[PDB]
Amino acid sequence: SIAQARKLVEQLKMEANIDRIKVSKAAADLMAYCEAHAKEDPLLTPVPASENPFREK
Amino acid sequence: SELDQLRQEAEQLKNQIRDARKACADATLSQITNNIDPVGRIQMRTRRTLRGHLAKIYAMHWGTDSRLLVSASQDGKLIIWDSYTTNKVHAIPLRSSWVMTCAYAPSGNYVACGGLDNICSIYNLKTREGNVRVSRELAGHTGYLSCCRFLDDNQIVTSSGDTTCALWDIETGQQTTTFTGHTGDVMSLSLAPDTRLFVSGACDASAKLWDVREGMCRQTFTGHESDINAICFFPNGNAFATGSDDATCRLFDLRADQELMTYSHDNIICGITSVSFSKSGRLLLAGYDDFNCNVWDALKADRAGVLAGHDNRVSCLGVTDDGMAVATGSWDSFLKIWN
Amino acid sequence: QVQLQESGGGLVQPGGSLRLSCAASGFTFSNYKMNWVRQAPGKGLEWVSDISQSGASISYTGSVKGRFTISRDNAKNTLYLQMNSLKPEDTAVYYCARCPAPFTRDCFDVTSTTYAYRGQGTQVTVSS
Amino acid sequence: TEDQRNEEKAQREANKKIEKQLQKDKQVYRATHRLLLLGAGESGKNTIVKQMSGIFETKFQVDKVNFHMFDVGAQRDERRKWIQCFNDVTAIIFVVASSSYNQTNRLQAALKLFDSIWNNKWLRDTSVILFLNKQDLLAEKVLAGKSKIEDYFPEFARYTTPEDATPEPGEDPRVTRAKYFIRDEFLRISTASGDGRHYCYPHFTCAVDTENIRRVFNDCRDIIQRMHLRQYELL
Amino acid sequence: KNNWSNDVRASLYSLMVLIILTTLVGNLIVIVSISHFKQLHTPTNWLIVSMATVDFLLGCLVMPYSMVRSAEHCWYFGEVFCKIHTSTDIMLSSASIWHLSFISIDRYYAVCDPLRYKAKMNILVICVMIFISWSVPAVFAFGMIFLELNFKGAEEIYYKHVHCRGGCSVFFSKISGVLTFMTSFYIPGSIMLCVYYRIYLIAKEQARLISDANQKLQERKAVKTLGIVMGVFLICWCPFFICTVMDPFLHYIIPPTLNDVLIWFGYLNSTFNPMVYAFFYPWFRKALKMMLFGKI
Ligand SMILES: CN[C@@H](C)Cc1ccccc1
Repeated sequence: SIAQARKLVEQLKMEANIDRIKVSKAAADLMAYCEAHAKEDPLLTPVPASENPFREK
Repeated sequence: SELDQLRQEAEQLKNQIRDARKACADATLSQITNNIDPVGRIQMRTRRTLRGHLAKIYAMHWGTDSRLLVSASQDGKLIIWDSYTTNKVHAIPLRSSWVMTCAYAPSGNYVACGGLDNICSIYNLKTREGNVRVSRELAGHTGYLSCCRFLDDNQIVTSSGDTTCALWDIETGQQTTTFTGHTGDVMSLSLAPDTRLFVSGACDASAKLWDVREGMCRQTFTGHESDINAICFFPNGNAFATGSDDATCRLFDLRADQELMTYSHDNIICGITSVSFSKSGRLLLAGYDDFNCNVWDALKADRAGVLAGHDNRVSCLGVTDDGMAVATGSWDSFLKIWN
Repeated sequence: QVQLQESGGGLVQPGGSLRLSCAASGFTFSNYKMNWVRQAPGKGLEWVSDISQSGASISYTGSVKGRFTISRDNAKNTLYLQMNSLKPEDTAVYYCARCPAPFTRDCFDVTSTTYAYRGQGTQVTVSS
Repeated sequence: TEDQRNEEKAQREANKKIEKQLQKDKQVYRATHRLLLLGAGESGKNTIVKQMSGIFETKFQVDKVNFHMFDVGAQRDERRKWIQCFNDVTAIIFVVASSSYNQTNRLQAALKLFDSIWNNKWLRDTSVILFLNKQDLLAEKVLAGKSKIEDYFPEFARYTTPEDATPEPGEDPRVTRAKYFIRDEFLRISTASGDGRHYCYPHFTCAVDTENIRRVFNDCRDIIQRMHLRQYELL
Repeated sequence: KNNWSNDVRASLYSLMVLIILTTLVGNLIVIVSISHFKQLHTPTNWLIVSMATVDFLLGCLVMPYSMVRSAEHCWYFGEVFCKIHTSTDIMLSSASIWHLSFISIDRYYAVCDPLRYKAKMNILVICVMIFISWSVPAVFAFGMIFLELNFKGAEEIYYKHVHCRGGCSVFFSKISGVLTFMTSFYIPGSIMLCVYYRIYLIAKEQARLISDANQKLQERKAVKTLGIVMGVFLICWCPFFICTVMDPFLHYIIPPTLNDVLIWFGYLNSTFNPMVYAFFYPWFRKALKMMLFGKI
């Protein structure tokens, strides 16, 4: 119908005018965030079994 | 008349959007991360096996204490476990056995569930007298409930198989806002860390970014070829991942408004049912129909490990807020905790 | 994004011929089953024909077998429909639909009122 | 550590109290058979429920065996997502109006739906009980010159009633031929990919009341018997 | 001491020790494989492992001494142990046969009452049957041997026969032999036969119906399985019992070597049971292969 097409066109126009920050900056940001929190990930680095709550039965 | 002209206008708008995204595509995530040393081999083992469910398991949700978790099954039970010592704190019998989703409130006082009854139910876990009872039923959807997540003790966001998402006020049981714009059935939801936005994937190969207050769609993401099954934010709230029936996982950026990387292999031809991130966002975990779960390197797109211990389809997946355990449900009625 | 755009069609005298075409983009064409759907005025969507991923298996409705022919070109991502002989009850809009998922033998919702993997459609009419 | 021991003991007591009720409920769960009732808007799916909002549910028991039949309502026509919830039912009851041979081509739509159900990867072990309604309406339509079957199926002309068929007395050869043609239409989809792991049980229901439940009972008995025989390497 | 050569007796030793090793190892593998995987804890698998336990006890406790006695004809073991060995052997053999009969009854309920099978055949009835199978043969054997009821009424023949063979000779009178035949062989075998014949009829009818239904428009399996199951039991147990029921009625005209052959034919049933009831079915093979690959 006419109304749904008008709504779709309005939504497309609203999505058209936004800002973007380029892919390389985003890749650098994700790389930096992963690097910063490296020591807080127990799955990536196997934590010693002394403080593992699931090791003991 | 005006018809066949709005289609042309949409065509030019889509061409303009594609051109803008292509212009903003400076490089690829692989090239910048090509100097990063590989993660290696992630070897994980089962530490717990939770038993007591009769039928297949569709959903589970961790608690904020990283010790309690809730699960749902087609037998009509909602079981709350203690991941330490494998004790059952609660077991809620449901009025409808065709449940498809469950949620655990961040405070710890409520759980929610729903399914083919087009109703979202809220259960009070901290009743002053007696046992756990149902407190509120949220009616107003015309299709099955696919997902539900708490914002607080009084606000919950749901998605439905009627192409819409809704926000509810639990005290009065009315829809604050209704989110519309999807053409297929909405299958998954994910709340942002700030609780200001949420993403959704539907049965139209498109994902949308929503604003809870304004009740509007801000960005629409495409790139998948089939139905989107799962969605999850990156820890910092600037990205998310999806898994679809085309046997592919993709990573999308909110700010760049375009796909960054694809996680796929030639041997894998089954669909992806669940997806989750690690605490640092370095490992992406996905559940497939081939009964296994794959551990992907989110920065280099190469598989790093497998969690193969289930004899049927893996339906749900979850990582603790603490980040020291992964739970995996399956159609064989077993919950496994991996570490 | 997945795009299905139908071409061909128009006004043809009874007993005439046409060749509908459908160009596909946004997905791997070879891994999917394809269909032909149509909607006569005052009627709902009905299935017409389908073809497998390679073309070995082909089916038609009883009203069009022997006259219509379906073919696919995986190299150029195009679906064809040779409409050899036409009748006045063939006036409808023709859509090229796609299977929901790859590597599957079943097509569930390709004929429903709304379906995300269908095309815009081309009007085909025969009057006199 | 005294408080820790007390809370651990209380936790264990609650756990065993829950396990007792779970054991009680397991017996009730394993003694019940679940059915999926599927059809179209006008094809039937109503009088079968009469015999006995997102989903309906009917309970009936014959010979002290409990059956739970689940009628899907208030769901969209796109079924490819919520159909996966019924992979472990004992049988699926497919209801079809066989009289509508003149979208308006309901039989071909039902045939395509049946083929999709039969060839789905999650329903590959689920048997189907096929019901064909409106045989009286089909007979009335065939007797008159209202419509024809050859327009939508140019193979009924070269079709004759099989010898082993058992028409009811006082029934014309044409209507029996049409009935068995439709039945064989469905049977050619069913027999192409069974491989013994599931089967189809077609029936001709016209106005029978409470016989349909008996037919479902016998078909479920046969389904489970065949599963047991196949799991013992005897079939 | 017997008029036998050294090479033949060495080869015969090898035969019996190979039989013992096979009997032990098969049942050990069955028990470990079934008990390891918690998925395979259905009530029927419990009957299977109980039978495997009976067969293992036969392999360990009784068979080596029977080997020694049947090889040397002398029984350098004593007098009271040649009262415990005889009771234990009868115990365990009767228990294994009763386990076979109960497995057949389980199959009959699975096939002929498929809608009420899970409710009817649960852990409780299986446990009751296991208790009966382990208890009743024990009481029967140990209260029939140590009470000296088998040779009561005919003592001189008993004494001359236990003097002919060195230490041990399983001896029955006419009434004792008839009663043992009825209790330990005839009734369970009749039950198994009358179950499996009807199961065969039902399976053949279903196969015929399926084949005709398929072929109207357009490799028997029951025969092989049921033939193996019944034939192993018959050719492993019928000789011994059929000779023993008539030996009192023919003034004990059986040679000792024939008795040896009958005894070891009867023993071979415990060797063949795990292959028939566990290794035949593909799921057990898959579970065993996965377990073996898990340890490599
Ligand atoms: C082969 N078993 C015999 C030596 C003893 C026996 C006799 C009767 C019944 C069971 C067992």
